[PDB]
Amino acid sequence: DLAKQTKIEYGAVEDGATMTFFKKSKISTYDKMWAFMSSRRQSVLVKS
Amino acid sequence: PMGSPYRDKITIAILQLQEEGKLHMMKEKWWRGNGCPEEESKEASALG
Amino acid sequence: FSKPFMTLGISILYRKPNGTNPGVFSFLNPLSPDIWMYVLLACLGVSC
Amino acid sequence: RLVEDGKYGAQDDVNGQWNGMVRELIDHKADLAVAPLAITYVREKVID
Amino acid sequence: LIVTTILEEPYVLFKKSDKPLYGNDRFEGYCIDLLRELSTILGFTYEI
Ligand SMILES: CCCCCCCC/C=C/CCCCCCCC(=O)O[C@@H](COC(=O)CCCCCCCCCCCCCCC)COP(=O)([O-])OCC[N+](C)(C)C
Ligand SMILES: CCCCCCCC/C=C/CCCCCCCC(=O)O[C@@H](COC(=O)CCCCCCCCCCCCCCC)COP(=O)([O-])OCC[N+](C)(C)C
Ligand SMILES: *[C@@H]1O[C@H](CO)[C@@H](O[C@@H]2O[C@H](CO)[C@@H](O)[C@H](O)[C@H]2NC(C)=O)[C@H](O)[C@H]1NC(C)=O
Ligand SMILES: CC(C)CCC[C@@H](C)[C@H]1CC[C@H]2[C@@H]3CC=C4C[C@@H](O)CC[C@]4(C)[C@H]3CC[C@]12C
Ligand SMILES: O=S1(=O)NCN(C2CC2)c2ccc(F)cc21
Ligand SMILES: N[C@@H](CCC(=O)O)C(=O)O
Repeated sequence: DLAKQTKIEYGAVEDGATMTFFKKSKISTYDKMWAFMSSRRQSVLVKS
Repeated sequence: PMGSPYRDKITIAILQLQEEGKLHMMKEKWWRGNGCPEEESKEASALG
Repeated sequence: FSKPFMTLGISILYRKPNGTNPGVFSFLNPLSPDIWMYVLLACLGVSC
Repeated sequence: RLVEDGKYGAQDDVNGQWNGMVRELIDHKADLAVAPLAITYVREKVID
Repeated sequence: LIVTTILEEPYVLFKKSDKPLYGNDRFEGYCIDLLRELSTILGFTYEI
């Protein structure tokens, strides 16, 4: 549900395991999230 | 084009993808959007 | 790494939606506020 | 000319040869296969 | 293998990114994601 929407922005801590998880993921749902997160990387990926 | 060595090679290659379900996996990746909620979402009906 | 001292999992943190209470005039809700008038204008009308 | 061995077609993997109507096409006993012959991956390599 | 395609949602559409891309990485959607699978199977290089 969270991948198939653009109303709620979503990210994770940058330089963390969760960012590293979706970066090297090959699940079709989870690749959509990193396709989302990499575009507006300045906005949704917080520092802590 | 009208006579090519790539017609039969793609005809093999398309049939390989649909028995692996990958033509169905790619269609669900793009055509599935917001979910588009149904008319059975009543949740309240004050009689008027 | 050593061998783990705590088990993890990536998950989604998000706000709870507010459970707005059914306030104490809740039983007037199954009819529209003009229908309550229309019943009241009926029993003030049919009695006349 | 209805098919002799009553099958459609399958490659018996050990002694690998076709049967049914697929064997009627490869051996040129037939010229057409106007029948419920479903287009699959492993059939379209050996017949057209 | 110069591939002629046309921009239509959700088949072929430009990729949204903070940095403007150049070449085949400009395009995303269904049909180029099909064509990356056709290029993997048949083993050819393509220029959109
Ligand atoms: C079958 C019998 C019919 C009789 C005909 C008469 C019908 C005439 C009625 C006409 C309309 C009355 C109801 C208004 C419509 C409701 C919708 C609304 O928005 O109101 C809301 C405001 O709360 C109110 O202001 C309600 C009105 C208070 C007076 C209630 C008198 C009871 C009727 C006397 C009859 C007894 C004597 C009968 C004869 C001896 C109520 O909803 P709420 O809960 O406040 O939601 C917000 C809560 N929150 C803020 C926390 C989120
Ligand atoms: C012959 C034919 C007739 C001739 C024509 C005559 C002309 C008549 C024409 C009328 C036209 C209609 C005008 C009114 C419209 C109201 C609807 C509405 O939205 O407002 C509100 C109604 O909620 C109430 O507050 C209702 C008032 C209290 C209910 C008790 C009344 C009856 C009591 C018992 C009766 C005893 C029965 C005895 C039987 C013998 C609902 O919204 P709200 O959110 O609650 O708003 C809060 C407002 N407030 C802040 C001020 C509280
Ligand atoms: C629960 O969440 C918030 C908290 O009240 C409500 O939405 C916000 O409400 C504040 C005022 O309290 C407004 O300033 C914001 O603009 C509201 N934001 C949004 C997105 O609505 C919300 O309505 C509450 N209730 C529910 C059912 O979610
Ligand atoms: C006997 C009397 C006093 C009862 C109360 C008045 C009656 C006659 C009036 C008050 C409001 C009126 C309604 C107001 C709105 C509509 C919607 C319209 O699309 C059809 C008529 C209808 C449904 C009316 C029917 C008659 C009605 C119910
Ligand atoms: O037996 S372990 O190798 N070391 C101890 N722990 C835990 C403290 C929870 C866990 C937790 C999950 C495991 F899969 C293994 C272990
Ligand atoms: N706790 C994570 C970083 C935060 C995250 O990736 O969610 C880690 O140990 O790398």
